[PDB]
Amino acid sequence: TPSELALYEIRKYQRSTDLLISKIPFARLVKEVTDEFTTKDQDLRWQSMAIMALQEASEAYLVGLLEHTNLLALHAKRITIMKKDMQLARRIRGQFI
DNA sequence: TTCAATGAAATATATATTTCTTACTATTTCTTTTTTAACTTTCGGAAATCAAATACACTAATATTAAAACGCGGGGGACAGCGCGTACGTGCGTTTAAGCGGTGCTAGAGCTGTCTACGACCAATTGAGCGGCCTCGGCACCATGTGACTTAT
Repeated sequence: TPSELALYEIRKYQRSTDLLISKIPFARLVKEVTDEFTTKDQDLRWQSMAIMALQEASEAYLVGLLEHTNLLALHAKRITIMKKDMQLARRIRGQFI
């Protein structure tokens, strides 16, 4: 049954504590974003521990948002998180908006 | 009978296992020198009393009056069951880019010496505003000297 494997990997990710997004692509993403903010005279410089810090905060925020979306999904009688549910979570928590 | 084959016991040896020993390294502790906290007066300014004296928010009493509570009904909406369907999950199969380890190198972080330069603090001048006093010019009044006129010597 798909539910058995799904719940098994839910268990392993409930007691998992590793990063889930690829390090080199994430570093490139923040790299190119902060070059986008920059003037043409220079280029910024970054450090690995800063990269881990930003990624850690990013996924803290993401896990909070996703669990709130799951709670909205339970409210809406649907086990599927959908576009309107995610919109509602973003609005209600209303950070930097 | 005499000799040969076999069995039993002691012994020598091979082997595997355990323990001692030793090398290497990481951890803990002793030692010396350096920063950073610690102890001592000092003085000024903040903070703890003491006496007013004036806003200030209940607590009383009371009518109009808007607001709130009870009751019956009805039509709207929440809820539930059945049914068609699809969109997300899965099952494999490749293949793609992530992860890790070396390679260089150059832009850039970090500590130090130095000079310049803002800036806090203090001193003194200046401007501005408000009266207050001084000073000069002006009507009301009496005082005054001279000309005109008259009289008698």
